[PDB]
Amino acid sequence: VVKFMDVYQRSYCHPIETLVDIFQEYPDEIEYIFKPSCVPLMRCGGCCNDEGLECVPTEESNITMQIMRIKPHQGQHIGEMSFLQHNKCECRPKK
Amino acid sequence: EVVKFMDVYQRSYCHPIETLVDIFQEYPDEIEYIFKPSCVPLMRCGGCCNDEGLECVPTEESNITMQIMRIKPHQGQHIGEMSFLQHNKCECRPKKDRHH
Amino acid sequence: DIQMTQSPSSLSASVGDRVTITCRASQWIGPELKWYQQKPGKAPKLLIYHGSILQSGVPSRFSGSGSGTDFTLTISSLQPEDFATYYCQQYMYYPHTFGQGTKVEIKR
Amino acid sequence: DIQMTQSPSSLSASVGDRVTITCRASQWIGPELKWYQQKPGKAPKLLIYHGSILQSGVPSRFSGSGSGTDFTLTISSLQPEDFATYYCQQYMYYPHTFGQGTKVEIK
Repeated sequence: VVKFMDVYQRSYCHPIETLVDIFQEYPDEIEYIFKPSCVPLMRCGGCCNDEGLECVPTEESNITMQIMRIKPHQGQHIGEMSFLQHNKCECRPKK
Repeated sequence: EVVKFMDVYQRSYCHPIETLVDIFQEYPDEIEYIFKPSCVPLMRCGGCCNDEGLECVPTEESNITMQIMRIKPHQGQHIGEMSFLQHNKCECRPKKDRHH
Repeated sequence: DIQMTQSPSSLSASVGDRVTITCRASQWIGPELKWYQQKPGKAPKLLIYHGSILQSGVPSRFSGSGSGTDFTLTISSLQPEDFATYYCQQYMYYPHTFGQGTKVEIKR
Repeated sequence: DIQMTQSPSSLSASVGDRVTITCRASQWIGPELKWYQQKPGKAPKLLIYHGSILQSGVPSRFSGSGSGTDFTLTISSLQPEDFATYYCQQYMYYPHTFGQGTKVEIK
């Protein structure tokens, strides 16, 4: 059994490795298929346990990954793509 | 530096990953209590199979027990044991949808 | 009941000084701690909740830090209207419990 | 280009026997490997893709395994119709290279 305290601490608003579809982060380019189709990024996750608060990023940075870009039939190539990640997260009020 | 292609693939390829799941989703029937924490950390199937016809799904499941504070607002609370579903193994299985 | 040990009981300070009040919880309460300002003949005024988040309309010279068992209220630069008694309150478990308060007095 | 090395080159087996065929890739190709059955003067039939997933309508006695560099195709109980040549193909990198093939023969 996991103690309530550790449950709370572990699920409290923080940066957590999250698997994000590339088409979300780049919905303008439908020409290419991406591979892999999803990447692992640190993003804000968790609960604040207050109805009027919400978990939000307060420090950001860019990370760069090699992704295969696939033109359906013509060909493919591995280039660099940059993605947003979250370095620090905070419970802040909604409005 | 720059995450090499092979590593991006392997780390994103389908597997069980710690995921933050809202309790009200896992128990949408319960009406009187409010839960603290409102969300829990559970190993769950996540990531991409890299094939439109395949999807990632659990092949091995289990249960884990956690202490969750159950609050009747303005009245009181108790710390109650609650069990949640986990995913131990994930595999890329073909979808049920008709082939496109 | 969760016991809140506030300290110190009483301070003397001059306008402009930096003031540091502490509050200890007998048991873990996460970040769920509020700080109140209390002046004669008024109801207590909420300054800070969730440990560190300022209430709307509260000067930025008030800050709060800590999580779990040990907490701190800081006033970066004391102003005349800041002389008062300050209290902590945990709201993790019912019943919500208070510190005994810190009385912030003018130096003579 | 990825080099696919398939073994054995040929093999003789009896009906009912279990048959095992291997492919090695020269570098990591993930799970993205197909297995084809090719009979003389016909179209190659896709048996398995993504390393271990049966194409629809392929009997269950066919199975696949592996990820990375080392893969295996197993036929649990051999049938007269299964005597053919079997090819592995990788589809991680273009061009999609093949293995030399393995001929499964009657005793």
